[PDB]
Amino acid sequence: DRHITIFSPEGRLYQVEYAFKAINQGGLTSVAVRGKDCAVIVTHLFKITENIGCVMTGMTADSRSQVQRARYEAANWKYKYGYEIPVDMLCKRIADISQVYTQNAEMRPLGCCMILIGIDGPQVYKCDPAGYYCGFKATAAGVKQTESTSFLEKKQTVETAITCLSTVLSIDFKPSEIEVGVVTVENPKFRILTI
Amino acid sequence: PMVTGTSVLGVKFEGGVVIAADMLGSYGSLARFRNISRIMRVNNSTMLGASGDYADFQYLKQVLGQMVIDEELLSPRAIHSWLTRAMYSRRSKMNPLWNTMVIGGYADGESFLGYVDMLGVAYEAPSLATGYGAYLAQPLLREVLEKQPVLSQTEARDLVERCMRVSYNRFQIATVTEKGVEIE
Amino acid sequence: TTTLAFKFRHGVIVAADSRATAGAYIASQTVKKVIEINPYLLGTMAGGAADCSFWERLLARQCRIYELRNKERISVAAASKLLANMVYQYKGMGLSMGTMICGWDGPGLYYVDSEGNRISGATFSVGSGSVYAYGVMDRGYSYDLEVEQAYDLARRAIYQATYRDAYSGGAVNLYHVREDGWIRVSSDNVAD
Amino acid sequence: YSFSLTTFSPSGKLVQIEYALAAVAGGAPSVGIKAANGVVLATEKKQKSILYDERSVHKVEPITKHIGLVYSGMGPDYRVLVHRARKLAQQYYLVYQEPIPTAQLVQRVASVMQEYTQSGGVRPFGVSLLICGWNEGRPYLFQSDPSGAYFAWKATAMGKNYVNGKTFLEKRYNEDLELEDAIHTAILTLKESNIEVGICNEAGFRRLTPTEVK
Amino acid sequence: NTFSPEGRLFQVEYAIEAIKLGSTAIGIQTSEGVCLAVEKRITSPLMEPSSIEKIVEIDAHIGCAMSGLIADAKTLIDKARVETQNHWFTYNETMTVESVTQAVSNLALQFGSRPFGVALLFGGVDEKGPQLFHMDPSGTFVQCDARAIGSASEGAQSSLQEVYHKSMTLKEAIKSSLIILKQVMEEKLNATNIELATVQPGQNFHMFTKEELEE
Amino acid sequence: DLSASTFSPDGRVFQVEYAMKAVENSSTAIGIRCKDGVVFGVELFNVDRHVGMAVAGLLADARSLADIAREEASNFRSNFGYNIPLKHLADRVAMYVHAYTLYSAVRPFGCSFMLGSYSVNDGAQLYMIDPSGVSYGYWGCAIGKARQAAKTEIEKLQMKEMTCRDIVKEVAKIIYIVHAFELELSWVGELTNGRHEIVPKDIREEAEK
Amino acid sequence: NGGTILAIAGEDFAIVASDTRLSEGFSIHTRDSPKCYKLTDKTVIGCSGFHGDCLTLTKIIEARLKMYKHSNNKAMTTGAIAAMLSTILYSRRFFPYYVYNIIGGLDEEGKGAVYSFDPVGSYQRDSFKAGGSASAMLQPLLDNQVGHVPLSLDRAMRLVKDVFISAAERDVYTGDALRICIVTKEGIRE
Amino acid sequence: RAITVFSPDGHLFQVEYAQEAVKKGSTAVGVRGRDIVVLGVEKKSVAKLQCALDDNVCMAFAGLTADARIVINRARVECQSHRLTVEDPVTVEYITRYIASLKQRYTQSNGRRPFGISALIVGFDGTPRLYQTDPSGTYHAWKANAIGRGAKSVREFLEKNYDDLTIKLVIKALLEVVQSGGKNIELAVMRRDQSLKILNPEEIEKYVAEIEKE
Amino acid sequence: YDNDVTVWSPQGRIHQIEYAMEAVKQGSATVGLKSKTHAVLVALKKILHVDNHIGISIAGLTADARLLCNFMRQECLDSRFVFDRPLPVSRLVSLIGSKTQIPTQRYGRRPYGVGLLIAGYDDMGPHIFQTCPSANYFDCRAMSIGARSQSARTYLERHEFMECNLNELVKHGLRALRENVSIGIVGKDLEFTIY
Amino acid sequence: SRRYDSRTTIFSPEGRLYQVEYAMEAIGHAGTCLGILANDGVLLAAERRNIHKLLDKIYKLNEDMACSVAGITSDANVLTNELRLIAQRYLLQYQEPIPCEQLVTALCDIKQAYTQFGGKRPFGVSLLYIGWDKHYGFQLYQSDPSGNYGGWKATCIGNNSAAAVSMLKQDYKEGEMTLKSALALAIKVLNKTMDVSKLSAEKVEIATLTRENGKTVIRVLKQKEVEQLIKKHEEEE
Repeated sequence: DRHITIFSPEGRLYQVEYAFKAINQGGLTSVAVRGKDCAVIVTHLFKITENIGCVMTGMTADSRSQVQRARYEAANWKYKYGYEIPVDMLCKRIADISQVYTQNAEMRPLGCCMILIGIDGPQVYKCDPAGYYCGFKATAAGVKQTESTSFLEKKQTVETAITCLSTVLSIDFKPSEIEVGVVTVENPKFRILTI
Repeated sequence: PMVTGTSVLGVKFEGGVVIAADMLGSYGSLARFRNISRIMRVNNSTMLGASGDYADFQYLKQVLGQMVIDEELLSPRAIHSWLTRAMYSRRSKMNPLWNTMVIGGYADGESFLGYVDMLGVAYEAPSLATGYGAYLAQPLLREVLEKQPVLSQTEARDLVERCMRVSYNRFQIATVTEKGVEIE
Repeated sequence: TTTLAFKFRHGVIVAADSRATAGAYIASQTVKKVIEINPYLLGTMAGGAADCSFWERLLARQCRIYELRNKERISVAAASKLLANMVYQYKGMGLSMGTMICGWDGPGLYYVDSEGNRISGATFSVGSGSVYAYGVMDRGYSYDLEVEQAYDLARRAIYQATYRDAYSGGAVNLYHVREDGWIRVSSDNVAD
Repeated sequence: YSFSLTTFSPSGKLVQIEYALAAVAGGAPSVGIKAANGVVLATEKKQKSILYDERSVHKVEPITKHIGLVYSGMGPDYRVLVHRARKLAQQYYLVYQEPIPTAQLVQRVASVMQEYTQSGGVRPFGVSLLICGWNEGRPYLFQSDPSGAYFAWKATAMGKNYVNGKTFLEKRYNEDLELEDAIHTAILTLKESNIEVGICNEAGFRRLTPTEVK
Repeated sequence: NTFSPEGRLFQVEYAIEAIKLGSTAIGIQTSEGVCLAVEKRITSPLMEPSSIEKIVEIDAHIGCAMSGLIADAKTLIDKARVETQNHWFTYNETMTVESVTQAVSNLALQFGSRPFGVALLFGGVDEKGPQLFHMDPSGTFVQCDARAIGSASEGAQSSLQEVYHKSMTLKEAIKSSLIILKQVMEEKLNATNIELATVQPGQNFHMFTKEELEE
Repeated sequence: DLSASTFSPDGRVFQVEYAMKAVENSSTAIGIRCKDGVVFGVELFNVDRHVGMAVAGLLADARSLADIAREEASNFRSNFGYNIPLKHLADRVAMYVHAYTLYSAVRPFGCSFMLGSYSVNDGAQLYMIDPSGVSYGYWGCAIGKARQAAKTEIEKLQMKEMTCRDIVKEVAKIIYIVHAFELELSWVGELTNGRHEIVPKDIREEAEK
Repeated sequence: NGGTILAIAGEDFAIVASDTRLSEGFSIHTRDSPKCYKLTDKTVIGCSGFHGDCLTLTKIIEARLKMYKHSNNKAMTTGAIAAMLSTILYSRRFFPYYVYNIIGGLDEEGKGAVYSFDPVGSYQRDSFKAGGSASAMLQPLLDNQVGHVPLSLDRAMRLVKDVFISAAERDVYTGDALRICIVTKEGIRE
Repeated sequence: RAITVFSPDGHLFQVEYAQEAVKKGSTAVGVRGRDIVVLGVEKKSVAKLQCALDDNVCMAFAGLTADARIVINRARVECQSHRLTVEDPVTVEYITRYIASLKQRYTQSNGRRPFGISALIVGFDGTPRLYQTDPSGTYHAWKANAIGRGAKSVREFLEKNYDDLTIKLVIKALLEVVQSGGKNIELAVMRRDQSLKILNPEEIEKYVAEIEKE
Repeated sequence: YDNDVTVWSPQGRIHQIEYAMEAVKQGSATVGLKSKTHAVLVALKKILHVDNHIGISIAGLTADARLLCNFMRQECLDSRFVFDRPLPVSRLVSLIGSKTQIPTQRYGRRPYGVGLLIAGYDDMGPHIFQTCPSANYFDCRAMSIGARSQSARTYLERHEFMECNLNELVKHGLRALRENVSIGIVGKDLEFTIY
Repeated sequence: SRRYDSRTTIFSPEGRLYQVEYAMEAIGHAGTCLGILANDGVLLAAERRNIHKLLDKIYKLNEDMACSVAGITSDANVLTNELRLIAQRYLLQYQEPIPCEQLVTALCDIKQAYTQFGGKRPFGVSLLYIGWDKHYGFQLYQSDPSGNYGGWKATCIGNNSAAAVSMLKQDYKEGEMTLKSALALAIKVLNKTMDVSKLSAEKVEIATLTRENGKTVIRVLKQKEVEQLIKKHEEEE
């Protein structure tokens, strides 16, 4: 009913939204900003490809499966084509396999929001356990995600992200708490900023 | 079969097993790898040398190391026994290994020296010499055995030190010792 | 490796020479070719020695599974047919033999070659020496035949075959499948 | 699993498919008109947070040289359905060597959506999608729905408030109308219920160019 | 599949209950010979009096009575015949009753789809002489001396308890089944209300003709 | 909620947690990352010669994960040559641990186990793997029954410059305070040369003393 | 490769004697090998043809007879081996085991058993058989002095012995030390 | 999933339900006439807008015919396959054994349900044989049997009463007990080597009218 | 509701495994003790020849005992063939844990509810190993399984058995069993045998 | 896992499968259809599901055989696909056009397999087969949505099948019809079944199967002819 992925009488998958609520209960609060020249992400940082990274947000265990799948597909791209998979193509493909969880009632949605960053200019894709992906301009996903989105809508890039996490989680950080990853025009190499 | 070393010897010393072998891995008339060490050291004592296509030695060196490494965290006779299973199984598909290996190991006062032919023929023998000494070294081994029926620490030692002079002289002289596992 | 068989009004007689060979060396002269499957029907062995044993062990097995399940006898027609099918599958594998199904049913003699040639005649000789065995066979054979005259005919025809075939030596081994079923009618010598 | 999650109700109704039709009732409105120069398809999409992108995932995805799709329903499901629709079209091109007839691609894709109303362990596709095409002398406007039932149309609407959108399409429009003129009824029927648009004509399938949508 | 909270499986114990709606069957072992016996289990009069069968051959030396779910029995029976002939083909000796029964026990609870309801009584005179192995549907075989299987069998078990004899004579042991089958049955036993089969030490297994049964 | 594929409405799968409870019952293992080496103690499995493992949670299941980890170390040694790094081993075994959580049919693991390895480049590494497939590095780990109860005394320790040599006694000491106690201890540090091995019996007897 | 096997049993003895040496081509490699491995107090099996196969075959025979010994908990009959081994040879026949094996298990009747084999399976109870390389040399002679004897054992030992003296100085693949394994009711008598 | 798991009763659910499913079938009377077999069925439910497995074996299934043909097809493949393996044709008994084994199989299976038919397999050997087979996989020889709706009452009608005369039995059971139907009834005598042969309704009037005289 | 093998109890562990323990109790008792000379199975008639020097004693349902045992024989032959030595007992017991492991971890597959006592002669000195219905097995100085073993265990705290040899062991094994006697002895002098 | 499975192959304690009963009831939701045999040809009237203005069931199984699909549309297409395959495979190896009775048995085998095993939903769609097999001439068959088939001289299926087929019981006289009488009765019953007294051209469409000059041809009626039959209807009223 609300246990096997099937439609409710409202035409709504229950298990999918449960997976969104599981992302919110993952307790982490990721934000990314697409500058013109740089693509900050902040929170679980990953290097899916040397030119591509992403931050999963949700269930901790669940993140690693889709990280490995992302590396599998990203590597397989270059194997059949021979150029970096675009951030759009990678997010598209991972979204396409997250739908498989939803189409099949056997297996369950992995609750991890996937904020990709990387230059194809800079890209900030979102992915949901729904199988929905879209390019945002300044995404955030997590617990205080809505409270951050307002501050993003109101809106140096690194500052946007860090002041956003500071103001929105309403806490002054330690540098170890905020892991930050930048992908500058000149640095297509995924790299943790290291404030 | 691709590049092939030859000339592996083995023979026991009372409380030890000398096994010497030269270090050539010739491919055709050319001696392409005048650097290969063919005497793997299996266990705190026991060891295999190999004389046949070297690719097969690499395969069985990493695979025999798999069996020993597994079992350790779970005897020469056993290694030869399985080795006969491995050489045999590859023969059954007619995809053999070209390796012919002597397995010298001191086990409980007994110097087992197995010989495993590529086509899976197997026996223990006290004075084993694999190819090119399987017609040349072999009488030199026996001539000592025709006279004295056993060989001492010093006897088999000097026997191999001379017999290897009877390839190139660069041979490593592995020596199982009551302890086991030496190489010179 | 000669195994004559013929049927007449008082039986089906199946005689066989006992020599078996590898090269021009003769390993033994003791084999009884007419491998048993059934009290009242019997096999033969021509062609390679191991093949006939094995196939007729499978045959004996399948005839037994059949007689238990169907709860009736397997017939010479059916027995030869299951046999013929089973040897066909191994056609091109060189599993060569000249087994024959014999037995009283009227009498049934069906020659069964390894390539699947299950033919029903009445008069056969199978094997290397068959060409010798045939010529003697026709000359005495009549359906009007006594059990004794037929015994002599089987023995003469085997005796004349072994006399010329280098690879066939050993004693004649009659089995007579009369109405009731087979008996070891003679195992008697050729060196008489 | 191996057991289908589609089973009849006591009077013979496919409950899960009916619920899939409820999922079609959601999703932003779609609209499509066969005019006589060429079909147009258009859909509401929204800024929503004002941080979105509009060229990222069009609901208007070309499928084949002159076919396109517009969906209403769940967006995630569309992304894979399109993939199989393109598969059928390219596969058809290597076997038959002509871009596949509009009616045939709609049929084959309908069969894909039918398979899950009989297939184990899978739910039916929520997405319903207009499939608009033009071959030979005719513009084709099709509607595939969750059960894999499909219909050709002269004008049709999907998503939220299709119920009134179709009503406008039968009175505000009929017969024929020059392609932008039959886009007039699109932009004004869609108005009853940001926006993406794509047109067909005979000029290679096309997204109505953004300066001219304005 | 579910081990009950009280240990033992469900479907098996339900299969044991299925035996209770199966024919009564004495499994006499005389040390001379084997005497498997079973009530005809006929109830319907235009149902044939000589085509209904309860006891089947396996080898020439092993008979096999059955009880419980009659249809289910024939699968395990046919596979037992295949096993015995396979033994003959590989080793030329006939398969002894202990292993003939064991092979069938191996297949008994292989449901990873549902357990057989059959109780079986192999009787085969093998070099040891008479042997009589009962087989439970729990995948348990047990050597026996006298076990009677089926529905009124519990009373046949206890009746057997007084009359079981050290050694035993072949004909006398047969008479025991002929008397006990009148008790366990509701009707007065008639030779068309039993199908007896016996194996004397020297003979190959014989279904018993009816005329002999009246005596 | 009772089947693994289903999510409870709030945001978790309760099956995984019920499987987690199993290690909350079983008695404390305690490994301690140290200036060199990880002294596993559990009031042990040679995963590889390189790697040691200290299981907690029901033992039956724990052995299968041990055997898979031995397989994983061997496939890595064959395909790549070089002895497996623990930072990759943890992640691989943890991935395999994770797969169960995702499908209804197989049950989540009961175990949680700290594998550890001293190696030259990495130095000591002490990773614990949860039955969820969440593996993290540690400076100390202690899991089981006395779960935070052991953690207060490994917090009392300050290994960062404690030698492995104090720790071989200290693990047993922490075991004694949180705890009759059968004692087990392991040394993997550079004196043991990365050979996963039980403590020498005299020091182990002294440690219980 | 090859080498000679011989076996005779009349009365209780099943004298399975064979030369030790194996020759890979001509390079006699060990002069100490037995061809007549013992399997059971009664079972002894000569194996000539191909040593590499002989090893593998006898290990398969030993494994299978132990499986039987578990499966029936009854000792493996010599007659069971005669019917069993032939099927084992047939199992790998399209790639065949180049092996000629002579069986010597002690019967239930306390008598000798000899079972000749070929590479595809021809078990033969017989009063004697020699297989292997020198078999052509030994069969007519050995047949003549053995085939109204009560199977005299002392003269029979000399008769087994002498023919291998004769084969060894005639055929170049029979030689060195002779190993004999009589099988009597007291057990195998190596 | 195991379907026919044992009840706590010791019964099998699907099997007993299948026993009640053949009871809804029509009254497939049969009797093994000493001369020749005769069999027949009834209740065609004529709106007026409206088997043989061998030349020996024939079948008169009762139950749900939807399943019954599907059983007989596999049975017919089994007949012909047997004629190629043994030289002679299949005996009626061997057919009955296979059909009974085939029906048994689906109870012990994943996802299957017992075939709801109970076939009156019939056939010459030249002695008549008149088997019943029931969903359980039990097969019993009979000399009279009738399976169907009200057929049980007919078997009892036979029990107290048991070419023209065997046909009189087959008619009498139906034209006395079941509703009188000169077309509903379709008896077919099988002659010794003539294939099971139906009659025209007027030829059936040999007793369909003579019973009106009796 | 934990009537499935896969399911874990909110309260605790898988209930089918626990119910498999109770499956052991309807089978008759069997006692395993040992001395350095000989291992001692005593079974209240169940002893089987697993190997020429190993024998199991079943308790519980017979079916699972034979299934495990048919595997045991093949596994004993594996070590005896591949490596040419007797199988060491402890390794075979480790295989029992591996084969019993699969049902507990999987669905639709019930546990091997037989409890076994694998006595064997061994080169480290004879060992006996109980294997419980879960994979878990125990090295032990002495042990008892089956019905009423608790009385039999109680006798053993006061018990001498590692010193006194096989005759006296068995004399006391019968005394332990009182708390119809098959006996299974193996030792350095003699192969496993069913007295 | 399998705890969800509702079986849908189960056998019920009332002794009649669930999905089969539900399949019968699905068709009642399906719109009216009827086929009428004659001694020269076989008609198939069918009613276009709604008259809806802006939308711009019978199929070609062969050129000598055709089907009407009633119960549902999405499933029907797969049925028609399988019918075309079976027919054209039979035409492939036997090299003669499939006899129609056979083609029906084949599809009904495929249907029956869905009830019998696999735990998959059955096709709920009753079909008609109009055709002219070589061996029997013109024939019409109806496929129940569980395996069955019944050669019928006239039959209706869809909404009010019962009233319509019962109306044809007495209104279809046996063995007298020239094709003209088939058109008359067709138009009658389809007229009487709807609450609309007469029917519009966007309601009926009639595939007449006619032996066209020694080459049998199926033809959907051309709408101008559909309206002469309807225009005749207005005066038949």
